[PDB]
Amino acid sequence: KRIAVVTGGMGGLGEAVSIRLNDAGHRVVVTYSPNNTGADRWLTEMHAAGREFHAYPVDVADHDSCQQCIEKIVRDVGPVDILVNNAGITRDMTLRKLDKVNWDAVIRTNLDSVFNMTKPVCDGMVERGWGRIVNISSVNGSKGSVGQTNYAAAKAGMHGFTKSLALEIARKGVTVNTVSPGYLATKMVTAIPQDILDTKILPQIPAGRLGKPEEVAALVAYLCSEEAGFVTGSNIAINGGQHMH
Amino acid sequence: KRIAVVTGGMGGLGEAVSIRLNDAGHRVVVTYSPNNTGADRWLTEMHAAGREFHAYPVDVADHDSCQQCIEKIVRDVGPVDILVNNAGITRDMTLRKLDKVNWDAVIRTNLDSVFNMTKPVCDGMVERGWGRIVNISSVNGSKGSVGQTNYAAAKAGMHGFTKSLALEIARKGVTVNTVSPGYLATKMVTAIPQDILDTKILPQIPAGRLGKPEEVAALVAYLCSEEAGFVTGSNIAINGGQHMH
Amino acid sequence: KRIAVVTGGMGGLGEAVSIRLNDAGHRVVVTYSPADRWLTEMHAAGREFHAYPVDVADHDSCQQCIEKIVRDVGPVDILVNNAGITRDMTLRKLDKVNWDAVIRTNLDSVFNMTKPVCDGMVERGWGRIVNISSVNGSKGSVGQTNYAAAKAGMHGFTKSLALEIARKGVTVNTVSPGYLATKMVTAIPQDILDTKILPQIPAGRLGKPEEVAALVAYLCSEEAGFVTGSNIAINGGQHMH
Amino acid sequence: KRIAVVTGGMGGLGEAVSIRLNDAGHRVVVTYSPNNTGADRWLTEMHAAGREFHAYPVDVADHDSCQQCIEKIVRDVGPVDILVNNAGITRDMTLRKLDKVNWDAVIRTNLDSVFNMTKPVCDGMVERGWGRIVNISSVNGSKGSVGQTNYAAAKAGMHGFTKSLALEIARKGVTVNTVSPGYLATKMVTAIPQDILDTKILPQIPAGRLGKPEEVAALVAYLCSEEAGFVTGSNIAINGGQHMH
Ligand SMILES: NC(=O)c1ccc[n+]([C@@H]2O[C@H](COP(=O)([O-])OP(=O)(O)OC[C@H]3O[C@@H](n4cnc5c(N)ncnc54)[C@H](OP(=O)(O)O)[C@@H]3O)[C@@H](O)[C@H]2O)c1
Ligand SMILES: NC(=O)c1ccc[n+]([C@@H]2O[C@H](COP(=O)([O-])OP(=O)(O)OC[C@H]3O[C@@H](n4cnc5c(N)ncnc54)[C@H](OP(=O)(O)O)[C@@H]3O)[C@@H](O)[C@H]2O)c1
Repeated sequence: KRIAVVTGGMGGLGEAVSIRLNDAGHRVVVTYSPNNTGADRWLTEMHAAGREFHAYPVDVADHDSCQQCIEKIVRDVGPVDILVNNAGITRDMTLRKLDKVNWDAVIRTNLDSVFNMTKPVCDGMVERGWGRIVNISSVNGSKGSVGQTNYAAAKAGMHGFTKSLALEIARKGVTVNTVSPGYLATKMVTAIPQDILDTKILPQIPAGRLGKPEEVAALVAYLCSEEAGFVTGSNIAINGGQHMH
Repeated sequence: KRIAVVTGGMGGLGEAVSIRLNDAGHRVVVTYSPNNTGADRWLTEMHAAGREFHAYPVDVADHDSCQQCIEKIVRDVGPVDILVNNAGITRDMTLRKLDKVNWDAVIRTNLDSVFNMTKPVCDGMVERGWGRIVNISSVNGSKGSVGQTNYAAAKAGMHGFTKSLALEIARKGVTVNTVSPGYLATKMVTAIPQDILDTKILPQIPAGRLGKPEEVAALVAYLCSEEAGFVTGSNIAINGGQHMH
Repeated sequence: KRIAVVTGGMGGLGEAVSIRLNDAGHRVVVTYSPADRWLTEMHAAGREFHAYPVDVADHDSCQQCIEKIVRDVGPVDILVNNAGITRDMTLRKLDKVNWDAVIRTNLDSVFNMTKPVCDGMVERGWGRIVNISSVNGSKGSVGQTNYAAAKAGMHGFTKSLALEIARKGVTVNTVSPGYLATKMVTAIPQDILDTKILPQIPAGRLGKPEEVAALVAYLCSEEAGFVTGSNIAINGGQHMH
Repeated sequence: KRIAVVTGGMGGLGEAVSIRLNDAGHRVVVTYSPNNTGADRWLTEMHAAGREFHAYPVDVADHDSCQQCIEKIVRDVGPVDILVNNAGITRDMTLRKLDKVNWDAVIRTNLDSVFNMTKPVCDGMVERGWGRIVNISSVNGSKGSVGQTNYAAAKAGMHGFTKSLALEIARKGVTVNTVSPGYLATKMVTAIPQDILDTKILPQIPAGRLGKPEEVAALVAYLCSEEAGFVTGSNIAINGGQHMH
């Protein structure tokens, strides 16, 4: 089996990605953040639903934390074949209100994380002549959003990274792609009051519904498959038609 | 079982798509150009390999030809759930040398075809609340190419169609997407002398190899699957890194 | 002077482009669908144009028009492909006649008008071709499978041609406008503009045809020689990518 | 007269921008970095060629440095109407060899700078109902580049910032746009030896020549003009056809 690492693999989209990659026959390793005290309960729950994951702590905003995390995974589980950079946060405020701490938290967590997690896995992928790296961006990287100068900068920057790295390692059988989801039915979105969902969110989506986390997971599984080896440097929109270009 | 129509389904990329959709479980119908003299021989060969197709003649440049073809498919096989607009030609000439006849041949065959074949299938898909339309473009629609003012205009036009149609019918469970392949190992390209392939074509492709038509077919199958419902109005690049944006 | 041709140059956006290019120092020629009142009015205002009737969907009409222009004025340095129509209808109801009318008028015209001027530009080592597209080519629009196909196709043409002739000092670019304050848009009642159109535009107003004309004048200038194969959005933020 | 601030205003492209904005009738203030010991000499040189500039020190990677710089400019010169975020560096290394120091240097200098410089000028532009913000990206943000996971991430991130801010403040008469140059005839590009220029650089450029810094300056001046008020959230390519999409 291919070994896959999914950052934020216990969160909304992350769990759906982890579940799908497991179901596709990959051996899945998730990370959990310093704020996450529920790793044991999550592992037990996942096993109750028939699935075995490995879990390791990491701070994706810290270079050394990432290096050490990957070192342990290679030691305990094995060489990393697939990396899904899914960890990310929001700190939404208009530029007028936005302070440096909240600019920084988003750039460091959402963009530095791509450098920090991808650098320690690439050499092995290249050496073996096979790898898949998938970066989870956002429709808001593509179109921008009010309150998201920080988030859009980070998420658009992710795709700049995708393209440069794709060029460096495409010849070695490693693909690097960006996935840009629209609104998904994760906890923080399904919690939105119905009046706002009906008048402000759903009318932006031609499909007329939220995307399922499982649908984004399916796209990630496709990119991670043996038959997706000719797709590289791309940014795939999965947004119900919310944005087209 | 979903019923799929694949235009240009009997050779090159079309054949690969038709095989993949069949193996995905769909009932596949192919179109062939009216003066294609090998339809029965193709069906025999495919049936000898365990695949049961239907095949109908059509001129995709002719509006009435297309309407009537779909009517026969509906009568004989059943309602069309999936359409892959794959038929197309090249008539490469720099603008300096390009004539109106060859401008028209490419616009009519490559762009008018999308209107001609899609119009007769959409109402049924909308009525039933499910459909998939996949338009096959080219990397050259994205980046342009010398000698292809006609082909790039047609192929870029196809994606304009994709986006407008996607908006009209998204809310009714029908997706419309464009797939843009780079260099593929179809008969016309593998016929390239090996030294020309190595010195002139491969250096344009970071992957360092031609794409397999089966790889493109796999992407089309993903888009046609039940789990790709939140992808619409998109243009997915499958080009080994030849073009990024 | 450079000589400029503006198709559809006597009304709407075309008129604003024609005026701006004249005022930039170009000798301007306009085309119209089958002009003295407009020509005389422009003359009174200190602007000398030539006007020719042309069917931009018809290849021979375009070739013959360009012949007259080279005779009467001189070789064409600048071409703005602005002529275009809409025939809006959802795919369900759109007939072949109205698909064709839009592809032929909006897309074939680019081939028909550009082919007869490009060789001269290349021979001389300088030229400017500007294709007027639409935001709706970039984003799609309901009832515009035809219009978006034609307008997106225009930019495929831009990119291929740009590659053919960049080395010889000719640039080819697309301009994609949003909502403009032309006659048929300003005829919209203010209540409908305020509640239906303006909320789509972050700028909160219609674009002026003169603003689009200024961008076209920039592209046609001596200092825009390193811009080619591009699609420039001028839409008040209505679409970004 | 409008007051313009050009970061990196004494460097290759920045000087050209500064000269053109002055010639267009604006009052131009340049910044100079901590490592620049030539401000006095540059001001003298510029005045000997007929132009009066103001110059202030700043470290664009440092939020407080930029806030203080802007305070001084407003005190000494006047409120800022036009901001050109032109300062940027390269630290080119493949991801395999790229260390965190050089990742950070490029993200903080090239992307954090857009937040650090733009935040302190935006309120005033909004208050007066007129402003122009122009962010200098790169063709390599659009296409990616080998050795530039850092630079392309930063440069693509700049445009994410552009789009989100443009949405926040378009209604207030302020525009925000990205300009993405190709190869320019600045000191370090013209220094490249002739064999590499001829075989590696120029063949990537359909125009067959380097871009003049003055050409990019012309575009920036256009964007800063009173007539460009309906252009916002855009990314304008000025690259001699090197990349198209
Ligand atoms: N939901 C949507 O509609 C949507 C749309 C577009 C894009 N996205 C993207 O989807 C991704 C996942 O977010 P989500 O929607 O699933 O929200 P979420 O449940 O809040 O997940 C965010 C994940 O980020 C991880 N994380 C944050 N900071 C971290 C750090 N310093 N170190 C390690 N891990 C860290 C968290 O790990 P722990 O759980 O261990 O704390 C968490 O699993 C994000 O990149 C987001 O930008 C979501
Ligand atoms: N030349 C090209 O081909 C090309 C192509 C695409 C994009 N660009 C972009 O154009 C911009 C200008 O670069 P250039 O080509 O003109 O090269 P350059 O002469 O090296 O200019 C870079 C400028 O950045 C300033 N700078 C760097 N770090 C700084 C800091 N920490 N604080 C304040 N200022 C700082 C420098 O200021 P001092 O001079 O005061 O030290 C300098 O003027 C960059 O953003 C670059 O990415 C250039």
